[PDB]
Amino acid sequence: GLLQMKLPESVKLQMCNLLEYFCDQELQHRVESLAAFAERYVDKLQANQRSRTSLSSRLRSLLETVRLSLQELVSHMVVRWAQEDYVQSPELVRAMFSLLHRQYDGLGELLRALPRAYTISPSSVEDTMSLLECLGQIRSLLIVQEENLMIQSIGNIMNNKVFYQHPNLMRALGMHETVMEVMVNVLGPKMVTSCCRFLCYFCRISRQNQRSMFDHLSYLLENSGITPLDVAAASVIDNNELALALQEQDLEKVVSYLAGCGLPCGGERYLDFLRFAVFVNGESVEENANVVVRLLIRKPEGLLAAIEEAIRIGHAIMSFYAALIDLLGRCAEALRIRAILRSLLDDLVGIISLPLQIFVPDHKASMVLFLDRVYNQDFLLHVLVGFLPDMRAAASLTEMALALNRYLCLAVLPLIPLFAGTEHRAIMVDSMLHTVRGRSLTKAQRDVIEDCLMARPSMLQHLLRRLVF
Amino acid sequence: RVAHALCSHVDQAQLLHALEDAHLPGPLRAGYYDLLISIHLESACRSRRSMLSEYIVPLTPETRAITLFPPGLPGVGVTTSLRPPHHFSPPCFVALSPAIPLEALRDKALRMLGEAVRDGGQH
Amino acid sequence: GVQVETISPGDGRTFPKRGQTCVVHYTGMLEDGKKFDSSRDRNKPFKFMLGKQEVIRGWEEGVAQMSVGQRAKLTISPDYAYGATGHPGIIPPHATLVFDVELLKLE
Amino acid sequence: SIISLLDKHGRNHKVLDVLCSLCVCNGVAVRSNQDLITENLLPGRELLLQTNLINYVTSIRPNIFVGGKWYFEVMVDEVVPFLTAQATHLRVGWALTEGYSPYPGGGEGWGGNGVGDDLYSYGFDGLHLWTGHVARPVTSPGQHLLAPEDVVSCCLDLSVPSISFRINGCPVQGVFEAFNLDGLFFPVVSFSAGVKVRFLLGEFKFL
Amino acid sequence: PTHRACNMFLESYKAAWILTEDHSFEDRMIDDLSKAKPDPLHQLVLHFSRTALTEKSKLDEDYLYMAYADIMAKSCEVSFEEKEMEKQRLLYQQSRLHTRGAAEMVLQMISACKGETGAMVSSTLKLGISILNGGNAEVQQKMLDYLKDKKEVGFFQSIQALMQTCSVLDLNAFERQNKDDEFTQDLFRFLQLLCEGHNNDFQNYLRTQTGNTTTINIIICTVDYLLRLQESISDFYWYYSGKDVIEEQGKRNFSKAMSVAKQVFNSLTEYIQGPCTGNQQSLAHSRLWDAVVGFLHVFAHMMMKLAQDSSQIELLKE
Repeated sequence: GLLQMKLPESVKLQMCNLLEYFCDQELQHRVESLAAFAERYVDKLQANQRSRTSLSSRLRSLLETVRLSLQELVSHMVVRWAQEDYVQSPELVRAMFSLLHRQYDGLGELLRALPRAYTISPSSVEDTMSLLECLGQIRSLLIVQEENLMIQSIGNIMNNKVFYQHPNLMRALGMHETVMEVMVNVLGPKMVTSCCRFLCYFCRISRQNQRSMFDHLSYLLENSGITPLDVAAASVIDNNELALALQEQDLEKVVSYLAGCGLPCGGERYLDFLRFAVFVNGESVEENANVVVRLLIRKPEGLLAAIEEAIRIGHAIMSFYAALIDLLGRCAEALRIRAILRSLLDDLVGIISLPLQIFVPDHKASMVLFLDRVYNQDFLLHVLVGFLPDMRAAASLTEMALALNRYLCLAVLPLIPLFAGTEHRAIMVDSMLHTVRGRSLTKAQRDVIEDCLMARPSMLQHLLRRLVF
Repeated sequence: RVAHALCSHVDQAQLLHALEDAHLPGPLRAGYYDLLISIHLESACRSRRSMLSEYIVPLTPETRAITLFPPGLPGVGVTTSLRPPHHFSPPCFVALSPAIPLEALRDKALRMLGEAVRDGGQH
Repeated sequence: GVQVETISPGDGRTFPKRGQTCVVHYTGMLEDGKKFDSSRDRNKPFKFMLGKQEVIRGWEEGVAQMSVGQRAKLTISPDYAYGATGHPGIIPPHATLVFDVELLKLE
Repeated sequence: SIISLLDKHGRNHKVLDVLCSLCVCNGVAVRSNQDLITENLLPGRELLLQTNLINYVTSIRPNIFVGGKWYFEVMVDEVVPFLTAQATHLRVGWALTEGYSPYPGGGEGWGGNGVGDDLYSYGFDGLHLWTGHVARPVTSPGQHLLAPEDVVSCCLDLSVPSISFRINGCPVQGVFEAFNLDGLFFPVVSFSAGVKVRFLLGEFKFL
Repeated sequence: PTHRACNMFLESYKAAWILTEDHSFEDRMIDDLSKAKPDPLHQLVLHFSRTALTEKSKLDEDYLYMAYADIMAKSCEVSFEEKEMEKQRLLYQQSRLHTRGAAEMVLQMISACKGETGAMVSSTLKLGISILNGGNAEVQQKMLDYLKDKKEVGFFQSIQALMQTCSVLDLNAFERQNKDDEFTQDLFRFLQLLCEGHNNDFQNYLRTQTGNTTTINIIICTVDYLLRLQESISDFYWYYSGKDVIEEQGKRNFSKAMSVAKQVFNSLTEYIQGPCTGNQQSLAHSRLWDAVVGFLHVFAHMMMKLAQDSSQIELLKE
């Protein structure tokens, strides 16, 4: 024999490693037999599934068998190594007992082993394997020309259809964590950005992953002090359920990043996150939004002058004050502080700036939503001046022609004297003529029937006379 | 690309001759071996550690009926899982991942094992 | 420029032509005469299409001179080889290459 | 500058430990600087020690040393040129007992025959010669290497070392001249691999 | 769904139906490490100890160590004499590691934990619980000796920053959780285990840390933990009291906070429980009495709020 034969230690290392291959293989084959047991079991399950529990006893017969001279002589020989020596070389020993533990609880070892195990369809194997090789490329890059290969990986992975087809695999791979580690490593270089947009799109696909990266996001934000932030919002917006779970500290760090910026685009991005941080799929949660709102005022401490000087013409700080309004707009005992928004009507006349406005769409898209969330039919007659841009509507037939389809939404938003109303109603009848994307135009038809519900009525019947034409 | 350079400069076959004799001094040998790994084997394995760790599997017909237990052996050639093949283009000095002999080599090393065991047991 | 010289004469007839995949043994050494390659080191013959520009230019010129079964010493100029760039990690810049080629068969 | 330091200091192992330290970080590495190490080393050949291998070389001589003109015959019964990685050795030439003491276990730049200033030699492609193991490539009248055919033959005039090899009745041009007669001269035939050669002496052919 | 489903079979199989019974192995494993100068298990121990001694500023998760800490973790007149034989069987299970000097190392790792809140730390602490239970004073004294011979400073700091932080149920968390405190429990139970068997020398040494040039009173800090958890309790009152009935998960979770907090109070009880007059001085300087008031308050009302229903008293009991 060989193993039984005594030799000095340093061989012992290698030898036990040689053995680790064995145990590893046993674990592998075990997973595999488990899978065959799976495919064999699913049959009758689909039978009862279409038949619309007692059988289960038979699997019990094979269930206990799964648990397990071979492993025994290994454990024993390890003990012999540890007996007659007082060995040192901690590394050696570490391996030793690693193996030994691999011997004494292959059950639980199997358990920790399972997650990374995953079945795949035989048709799809080719693309998967290649993806594994590219993943192995990135893992080759784990230890690091710098700026291109990684991107090769990136592109290569986006090309894969498996990335849609097996999201659970992609979560199982844990690769997100890897590539993110690369990111951090860089952050301690231009390529970084596409890579980041990669990890972002990766995050996008599923909640069972969006969770995961959501767990990383503070860590990502320490990094976002330097666009990772995009990744963060991608990790948050789709799922309210962990949007609830977000730490305040994320946000304090976000505002902390809002400090000497104002001596900006990075500041408008910080705003963009917190814009995405609450409003979510539906109505912004009162949870997060409250904790946001508590701190909003704290870091800023004639802004309309900065606004209109900007409208007239650098292009950064203006869109900071423009995004900030939408930010304060989407957020909302809560009746106590929700009134403070309006104090810090904090805009008020700034609403009327929107009328002066006609770069541009950010300004309407921010302030209209600021207005609908906090704010009188006659006061609407005061508002009658978004109609400026309805005058601009025919000019499409530039940074403008294509802009109408998002203004198609912005017109619909404020559903919530008289001859002036005949006029801006006739602008809307011009939008009916535009009806004479397109389903959003049907929502504009809903804005029309809602304009009929809203409301001298007879001047509306005059705009309905031009509309009778 | 560096490794290819070394293949130019140390020669796999040279090391293959370096596998044989005891007369070759210890550490230097250790270098020739570690390099023999290094020049070639090391990368494939480098990836392979993780890949084999992954334990992912398909549904090829063997896999649905691979079975297992006797009323036990390990190094079966079934299994598969996945795990990518390692490519190796030979270092052809003409205009990555250098080639080495495969089965030849395992035969060599295995021969070294037998040589290691038949005298190592006698001590 | 190139100065290839024949070693063992072959059939003396069928020189390599366009598109042919030449099958040859050889070794590569420097102006120093230090080796940096050998087909025998891998034991496996090396095979290359002609005119594919897959080779150093001097190999493209000189091997065409070779007949079937022929052995030939190649004195290829660096300008026809890796040249002033050199071969990264292998061949130093402005080094004439010296080969001991032996064609087995045109393919 | 560091490699250059090593070249300044000759063979100091410490510098190399420095180099491997340069190569690699805490785990990661700067591949580029390493490739620079290689281009600055491996092409440079000369600074780092370097290695290869030959096949065993074995010279043969007739028993009698010479100190008139003499002539001898060496038929080539066999050549196996490319067995193993090395091209088969089979140099042939004159020599003397002090500047040529062929120990097979190495010495001189990769060989045994043709290496000495005291030895004078012949073989392979283009015929020609080796002194100092220098390959002066004097072209043959026409041509061929060494294969199991040629009756290669040699002569040497007394006093004057006007050696000139002959390829099977065809002399290999003008060759050696003017050398010391320090000790007796004798004929030599080195070889390698599975090779045989016959002496038509006691049987003359070409004189 | 076919293969899509098959993974679902994997994970289903993974669950409780396969979280098997076979866990008698550890003990015979532990004997196997101690068959046989030094013992193999002891070699494990000095191994991990070596793993501990080295600087890492933070620490390696080292799954291996937490694992063996788990392995060693496996060691658990009818009410007396049978309790006695079991008690001493446990004393053998504890002594068996006690020979190893394990405590040392565990304390070392724990000292190394510094500001960490890692899972492996839990494994360690749980190991400490595995050894210290049953009031093993001998372990406490050999530990203490290691605490004075080494005068580590940082161990107590390690406990302190943790204790300073640890975990608390708070409030908003639940508010969001509509649609680890257990570690704290475990930690401070551990701390109670430092003091059981009433080693007042050790308790005072925790109070003042005389071997070290530095000084710390851990217990002050656990009081403070009791404070903050109490303040959680209180806000739990000022929320829930207006709604009378409590739901379900808040109930059981808050109950588990009461297990924690109870455990804290218990730990204090051990802290003072002997004739430690100086610790009582410390509590003379402690803010402890408010700490009592607030429980008095919240319970004085909440128990009434829970008395509304018999479904509610399975909590009121707590």
